[PDB]
Amino acid sequence: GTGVLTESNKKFLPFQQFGRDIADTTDAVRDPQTLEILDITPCSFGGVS
Amino acid sequence: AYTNSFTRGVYYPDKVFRSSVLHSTQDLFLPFFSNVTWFHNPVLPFNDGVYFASTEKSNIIRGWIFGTTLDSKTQSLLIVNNATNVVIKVCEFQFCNDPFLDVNCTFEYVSFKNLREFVFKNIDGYFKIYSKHTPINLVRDLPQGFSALEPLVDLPIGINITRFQTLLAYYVGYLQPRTFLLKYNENGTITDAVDCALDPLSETKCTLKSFTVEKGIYQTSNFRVQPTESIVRFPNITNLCPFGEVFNATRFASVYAWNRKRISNCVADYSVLYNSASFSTFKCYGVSPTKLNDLCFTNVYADSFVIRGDEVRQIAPGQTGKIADYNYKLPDDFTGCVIAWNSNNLDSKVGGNYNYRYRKPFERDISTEIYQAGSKPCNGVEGFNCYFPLQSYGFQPTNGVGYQPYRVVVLSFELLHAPATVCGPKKSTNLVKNKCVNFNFNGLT
Amino acid sequence: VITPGTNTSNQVAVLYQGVNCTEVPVAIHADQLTPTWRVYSTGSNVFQTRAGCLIGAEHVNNSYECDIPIGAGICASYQTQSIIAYTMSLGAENSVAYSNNSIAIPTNFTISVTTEILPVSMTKTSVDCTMYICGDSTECSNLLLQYGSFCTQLNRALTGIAVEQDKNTQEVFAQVKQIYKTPPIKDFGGFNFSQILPDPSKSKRSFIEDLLFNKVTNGLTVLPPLLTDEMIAQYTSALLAGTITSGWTFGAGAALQIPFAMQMAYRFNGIGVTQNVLYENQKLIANQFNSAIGKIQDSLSSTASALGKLQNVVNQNAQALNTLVKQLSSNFGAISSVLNDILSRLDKVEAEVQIDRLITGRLQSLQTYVTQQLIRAAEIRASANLAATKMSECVLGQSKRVDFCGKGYHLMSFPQSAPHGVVFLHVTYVPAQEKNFTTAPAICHDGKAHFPREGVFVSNGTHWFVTQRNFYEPQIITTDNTFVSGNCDVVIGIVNNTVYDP
Amino acid sequence: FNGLTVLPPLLTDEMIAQYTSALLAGTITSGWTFGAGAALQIPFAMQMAYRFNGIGVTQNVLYENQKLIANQFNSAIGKIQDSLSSTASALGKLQNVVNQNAQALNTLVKQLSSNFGAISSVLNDILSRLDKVEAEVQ
Amino acid sequence: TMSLGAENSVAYSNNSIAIPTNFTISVTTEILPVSMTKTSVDCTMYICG
Amino acid sequence: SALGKLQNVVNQNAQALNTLVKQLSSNFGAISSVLNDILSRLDKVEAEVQIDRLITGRLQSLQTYVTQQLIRAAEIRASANLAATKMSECVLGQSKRVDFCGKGYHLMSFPQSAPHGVVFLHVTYVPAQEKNFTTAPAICHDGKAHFPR
Ligand SMILES: *[C@@H]1O[C@H](CO)[C@@H](O[C@@H]2O[C@H](CO)[C@@H](O)[C@H](O)[C@H]2NC(C)=O)[C@H](O)[C@H]1NC(C)=O
Ligand SMILES: *[C@@H]1O[C@H](CO)[C@@H](O[C@@H]2O[C@H](CO)[C@@H](O)[C@H](O)[C@H]2NC(C)=O)[C@H](O)[C@H]1NC(C)=O
Ligand SMILES: *[C@@H]1O[C@H](CO)[C@@H](O[C@@H]2O[C@H](CO)[C@@H](O)[C@H](O)[C@H]2NC(C)=O)[C@H](O)[C@H]1NC(C)=O
Ligand SMILES: *[C@@H]1O[C@H](CO)[C@@H](O[C@@H]2O[C@H](CO)[C@@H](O)[C@H](O)[C@H]2NC(C)=O)[C@H](O)[C@H]1NC(C)=O
Ligand SMILES: *[C@@H]1O[C@H](CO)[C@@H](O[C@@H]2O[C@H](CO)[C@@H](O)[C@H](O)[C@H]2NC(C)=O)[C@H](O)[C@H]1NC(C)=O
Ligand SMILES: *[C@@H]1O[C@H](CO)[C@@H](O[C@@H]2O[C@H](CO)[C@@H](O)[C@H](O)[C@H]2NC(C)=O)[C@H](O)[C@H]1NC(C)=O
Ligand SMILES: *[C@@H]1O[C@H](CO)[C@@H](O)[C@H](O)[C@H]1NC(C)=O
Ligand SMILES: *[C@@H]1O[C@H](CO)[C@@H](O)[C@H](O)[C@H]1NC(C)=O
Ligand SMILES: *[C@@H]1O[C@H](CO)[C@@H](O)[C@H](O)[C@H]1NC(C)=O
Ligand SMILES: *[C@@H]1O[C@H](CO)[C@@H](O)[C@H](O)[C@H]1NC(C)=O
Ligand SMILES: *[C@@H]1O[C@H](CO)[C@@H](O)[C@H](O)[C@H]1NC(C)=O
Ligand SMILES: *[C@@H]1O[C@H](CO)[C@@H](O)[C@H](O)[C@H]1NC(C)=O
Ligand SMILES: *[C@@H]1O[C@H](CO)[C@@H](O)[C@H](O)[C@H]1NC(C)=O
Ligand SMILES: *[C@@H]1O[C@H](CO)[C@@H](O)[C@H](O)[C@H]1NC(C)=O
Ligand SMILES: *[C@@H]1O[C@H](CO)[C@@H](O)[C@H](O)[C@H]1NC(C)=O
Ligand SMILES: *[C@@H]1O[C@H](CO)[C@@H](O)[C@H](O)[C@H]1NC(C)=O
Ligand SMILES: *[C@@H]1O[C@H](CO)[C@@H](O)[C@H](O)[C@H]1NC(C)=O
Ligand SMILES: *[C@@H]1O[C@H](CO)[C@@H](O)[C@H](O)[C@H]1NC(C)=O
Ligand SMILES: *[C@@H]1O[C@H](CO)[C@@H](O)[C@H](O)[C@H]1NC(C)=O
Ligand SMILES: *[C@@H]1O[C@H](CO)[C@@H](O)[C@H](O)[C@H]1NC(C)=O
Repeated sequence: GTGVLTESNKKFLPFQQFGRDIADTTDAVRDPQTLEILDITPCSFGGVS
Repeated sequence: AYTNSFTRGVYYPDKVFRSSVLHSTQDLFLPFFSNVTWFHNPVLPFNDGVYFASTEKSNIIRGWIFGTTLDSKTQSLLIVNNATNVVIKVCEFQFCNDPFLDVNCTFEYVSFKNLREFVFKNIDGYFKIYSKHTPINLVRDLPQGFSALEPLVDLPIGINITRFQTLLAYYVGYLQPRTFLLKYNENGTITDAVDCALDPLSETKCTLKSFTVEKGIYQTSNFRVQPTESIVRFPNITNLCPFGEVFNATRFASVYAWNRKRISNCVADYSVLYNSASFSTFKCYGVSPTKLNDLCFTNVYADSFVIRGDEVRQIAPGQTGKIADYNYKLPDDFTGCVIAWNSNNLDSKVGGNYNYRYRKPFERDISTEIYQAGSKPCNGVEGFNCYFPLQSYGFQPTNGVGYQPYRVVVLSFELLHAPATVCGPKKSTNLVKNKCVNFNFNGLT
Repeated sequence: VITPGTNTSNQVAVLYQGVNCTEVPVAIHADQLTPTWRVYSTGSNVFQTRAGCLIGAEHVNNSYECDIPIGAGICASYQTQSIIAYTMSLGAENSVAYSNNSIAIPTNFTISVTTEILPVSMTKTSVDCTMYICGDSTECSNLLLQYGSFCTQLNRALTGIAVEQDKNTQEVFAQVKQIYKTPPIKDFGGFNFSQILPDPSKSKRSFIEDLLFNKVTNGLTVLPPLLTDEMIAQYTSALLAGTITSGWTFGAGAALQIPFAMQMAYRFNGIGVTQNVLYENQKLIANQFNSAIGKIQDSLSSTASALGKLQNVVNQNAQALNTLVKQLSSNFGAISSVLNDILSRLDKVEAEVQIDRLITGRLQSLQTYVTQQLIRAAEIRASANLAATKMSECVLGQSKRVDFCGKGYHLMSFPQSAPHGVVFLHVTYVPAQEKNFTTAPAICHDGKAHFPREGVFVSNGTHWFVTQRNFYEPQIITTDNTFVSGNCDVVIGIVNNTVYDP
Repeated sequence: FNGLTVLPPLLTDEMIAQYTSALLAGTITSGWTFGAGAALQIPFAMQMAYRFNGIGVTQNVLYENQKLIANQFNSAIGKIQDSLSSTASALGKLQNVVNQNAQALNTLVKQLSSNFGAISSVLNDILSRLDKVEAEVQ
Repeated sequence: TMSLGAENSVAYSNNSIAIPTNFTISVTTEILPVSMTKTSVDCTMYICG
Repeated sequence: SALGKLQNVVNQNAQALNTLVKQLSSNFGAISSVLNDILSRLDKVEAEVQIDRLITGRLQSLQTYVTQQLIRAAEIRASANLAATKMSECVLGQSKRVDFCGKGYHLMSFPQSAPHGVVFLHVTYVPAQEKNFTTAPAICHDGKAHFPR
């Protein structure tokens, strides 16, 4: 993916490895080396007016 | 012997965290309130996947064996919780139905008031295990209520399980493809589920994606009456079509003056042609060749000739050139088959069978009249601008294959419009009325 | 599936629409091939209706009011329990006591307060259609150039919607030329507006505006409204403060102060009730009004189901955007819905032949979303024009249009703001406790026939009086309450009496 | 029958006929009063005097002409029968709503006959004539 | 930040009234659209030239 | 700038037609957007795939225009119903519906024609030069309350 990776408090179960929004977009991941959870936040976009 | 499954046998379907959401999925699950087989060992059919559970604390239920034979003939699963660890191996084992005490190897691995429950399935050669443990007091039935089973093992071991057994208080049931609504709580855990087919209220919950639904009337489904039977109504023709006379004839015509035989009022088994190894090509256009024995026609026309193997590329829909526009051209929407074979074993002379010769949709001119190819009136004599129209095939016995003779039959099919007249080897049924039925009238399904 | 609500019970009844019961439990329900719609030859009872075969419900001959509709005059309800189904009753049947010389006149009244709720604006939304279709993949973005204007006319269409939602919001609330504000003293003759005026301690919304604001619950971008919720609450404050301090006058030139009891005396005189009826009953009228505002706080606190017309706008936007985002996952016949799969797996001609499916599907999906918003925005604009009209006529005036500004005779109304909409509190007069009287069209005196100047003639059975049409107040029949035309010959049903001369 | 379906309205015509009767019987017996509150009975000629004040005609003008005014009204209602019985094309505004929905459905159904560039408009032809890999293109 | 307008404390009391002593006749223009350009496209000629 | 309502109704139809015409030049994935190129450069069996891409694009382009015109025509119909109402209530009468026939107390209005529209001069009475006074709801005389007629 592309995004701002951020530290997060979404308490995954031991076997859970990534997480999803209501519209199924991925919005969290475990780092497979240090087993804490990252939030994935989309990189900014918008209209230039 | 049997027991109620209640709402047991849901497992976490994926490694995906979801918060406080009523997610929905379709998968192999144990259906709610189904009959579960009960035991107090036998060899059991595995079907599409298993739910297994037992009341235990002794570990007399040491594990399981799974495979086709469960012994000798194949790599086969052995699983044993040996109190030191869960031990797994998949060897070509040599053991009977009870290798335990009184009370190749392509993979291996090492890890009542109580009950343990498990789910086993295999997909794409990945054998997969889910589990849970619990205390209980009502061990006299499968425990009412809900908690989620969770994964342990997922391995590409490839063994086709069809049978299994326990190793020496337990129950067995089977997974089925169903749609579920799953209540993930505000902590990433499944805490409740709806089996959508269980009753019209469960269809309604699954339609609204909610465990509670308001007072009202909700559409969940469409009903249609189903066919009770199938009907074949066909012509009662007894005659069989002359394909031996078409294909095995003494000599085919020239491509410039091609023959055509009508086939009518007979049953045609095109598998007699289509199965034959003899044909170098069997190019069928508006119909697939596999289907020909199931269709029906108003007429069939076998156009036929012998022609040089190189020109087969012009014997196709909408083509142009000397073989096509000056000999035999197919229409752009040709419904039919081009059937041919190399005929060098019969049509080839000792140096040149010059009797075979070459120069609109299904057009033919039989005339050998001189091409008056310019201003000079040729009056039947060749010269400059004055040429005999028919070139001759030099069919010797050892020509290169593009220069060899080939025998051709092109079947053109007349579709059903008028009544059935050439038809497949289908057998007519009795006729049923007033019921819903599938039907087939002369190929009109 | 017909359901009592899972809150109340788990029983259900099922309707097979248009199907005949001689087929239904003999088909894909019961005794045939039966995917999903699992078997019962009778789920409790089977009952044919004009709407279809109805199963599980119990037929009943008492015509109740309709709880759940089915169709063709049938309804279902949960009662002593089972799901009963019945032909509905339209209402209680009342033979009016009509006769050619009898009239009923109210001897007393009730003030009432009623709530009306209207949508005003959608979520202002816009989409980068190249980012939606191609996700910054260059090969897809280059294929999309072959389609020309499509990913530009879509932005022009959504821009028209987004600008209109600011206009609707401005047209409804910005009716007032200046921010009128309330006196420090609260001597409004006994009336208590404290629940609908600003709470200065909070945003500075009223108490009831805070009930309303509590009860309502990528390639895509969502844009803020031009006016903040704090600005909208200042316009509802100004419209309310004008109405309390100056009547309708702030709707036609500059605001003119007037004592609130005298403003109410004009509102009464506008509905044909003589103004002395107000000043003589002022404490009773204030007690009815102060009580009626309290019932609105209870009504909006007791259920969230009241705001359904506003809540539905928020739900319809969420429904559409979730659908538009989910449509990214669809195959449309392509070998993958993830564009980089196609680009990694296939040679460039095979990849572009596939990617043009995803572009075609995503474009057909995006035109479908924009076309729904174009239609939905016209429906919201038809409501916003009505809300602008309601505020112009009811709040800034006293509309005489029957049932336009709430039920009963209209007195005045107060606007309160709510999420994506507006809420009116319409105040109305309802006549309440009638008596029968004998009546006549004219009275004959010294051969001259007298008619009433205002009101109507009545008798208690021994004496004749004149009284106003909307509140019983009998008076002596004089030359000053009456006027003459003709004589006793022409009028039907004329009676003899003395008509007194002062 | 082609995957189309039509549904009944919630209120049947005899229920609508009860509402048009009730509104009319209220209006005749009780003026506008049954809108604002309970139906207060009033003599019908006296209700017409209240209607005449509403248009700036002094009410004695009704009572001094009541037989004439009743005759003009009774006569005028009779002409409405003749107008409706004569001229069906007066209901164009209702007939149009029928005719549009009928042509919308008939256009949706006739479109099943279009090829769109496939071998047949009949889906079972492709499934009979072509093997599955070829059929799925059509 | 946009201004909503001036602000104005109306001089209310239980015994004060303001009465106008003069008037302006005032003329207000209002403009409304009523019809589009009547337009037709022959699809047979637009698509296939 | 006052006539922005009418000038917008001229502008929107121009932008729609210019967009509908410009789309004839788009390829839609055919080898040319000009039909006579494909007809002259290709045999029919090749040309028919190219021409079916152009038909597909030009048809979807035209459906989009007609759908916008149907929705725009409903917006202008709603405005014509409002204008027809203002004509009957303001011109042929004297309305009492606050702010309907122009701001202030309504006296009358005069129509004037305009291209694609109508213009009303609403004539109104607006009060001015207010004076403060002391007031009371009623007066008592011989112990009896008098109210103004
Ligand atoms: C009927 O006669 C015509 C000539 O009058 C035949 O025309 C042939 O047309 C094809 C292309 O369609 C040309 O390639 C041939 O060269 C033409 N033949 C000659 C001899 O010029 C036509 O084929 C005849 N009809 C049938 C059924 O064969
Ligand atoms: C008119 O109706 C009001 C209620 O709307 C009557 O007021 C009630 O009168 C009873 C005694 O008759 C009291 O117990 C209640 O507390 C009163 N309620 C209020 C709100 O004051 C009133 O009496 C009626 N007027 C007449 C003249 O009959
Ligand atoms: C106006 O009415 C409000 C309530 O509608 C009165 O305020 C409430 O009074 C009760 C009893 O004293 C308290 O329980 C509430 O907490 C009060 N609420 C608030 C927000 O103050 C208010 O006192 C009345 N004012 C007048 C002038 O009568
Ligand atoms: C009809 O109304 C009149 C006037 O109120 C009633 O006449 C009065 O009756 C009382 C006794 O109830 C006497 O004290 C008055 O002197 C009477 N006044 C006059 C002018 O006669 C009359 O009683 C009422 N009739 C009915 C049937 O209630
Ligand atoms: C109104 O009063 C007049 C008398 O002032 C009544 O007229 C007389 O009625 C009697 C009985 O019917 C007749 O014998 C006389 O010939 C009538 N005189 C005239 C001049 O007509 C009249 O009947 C009373 N009307 C009502 C309805 O009571
Ligand atoms: C008012 O006009 C009506 C007609 O619109 C007149 O009524 C008719 O009068 C003539 C005699 O003049 C009768 O022959 C008709 O039969 C009447 N028509 C009806 C329906 O009754 C009426 O006379 C006029 N009144 C005045 C005062 O001029
Ligand atoms: C990977 O190694 C690092 C140290 O090299 C250690 O901190 C980390 O926990 C390890 N993670 C796993 C999953 O082994
Ligand atoms: C299977 O389950 C049904 C209830 O779902 C029950 O009636 C039936 O007795 C069960 N079958 C057996 C063999 O007990
Ligand atoms: C369990 O298995 C291991 C080998 O996997 C073996 O060494 C060990 O002795 C076993 N323990 C018991 C208690 O059987
Ligand atoms: C292991 O596989 C080979 C063939 O690959 C087979 O001959 C042999 O019998 C297998 N081993 C056992 C113990 O059966
Ligand atoms: C599994 O069984 C099927 C026949 O049922 C066979 O075709 C397939 O090759 C087997 N696969 C493995 C990995 O044993
Ligand atoms: C989540 O789990 C923690 C303990 O891990 C518990 O304290 C908390 O109450 C749980 N919250 C929910 C919403 O289940
Ligand atoms: C042609 O003859 C051979 C035997 O000589 C036979 O096997 C074959 O079936 C015949 N051809 C057809 C089309 O039946
Ligand atoms: C069902 O909902 C109503 C309000 O809609 C509530 O009064 C009732 O208590 C609920 N039923 C139960 C069993 O609580
Ligand atoms: C339902 O079907 C039966 C025949 O099975 C028929 O006699 C009856 O008239 C039908 N009822 C209705 C309401 O159409
Ligand atoms: C309903 O009423 C009819 C008579 O109108 C009677 O025959 C029937 O038994 C009643 N049914 C029920 C369920 O009360
Ligand atoms: C009026 O009188 C009639 C009898 O004449 C009676 O039926 C009716 O109930 C009375 N209505 C009222 C409002 O008192
Ligand atoms: C009222 O109606 C009755 C019956 O029609 C009639 O006898 C009586 O004279 C009428 N009275 C009046 C005042 O119209
Ligand atoms: C009223 O206003 C006009 C100007 O609009 C002014 O000329 C006139 O003198 C004023 N009259 C009074 C009585 O104030
Ligand atoms: C009216 O009197 C109040 C004080 O009672 C004062 O504030 C206000 O400015 C006066 N207005 C005019 C127009 O004189």
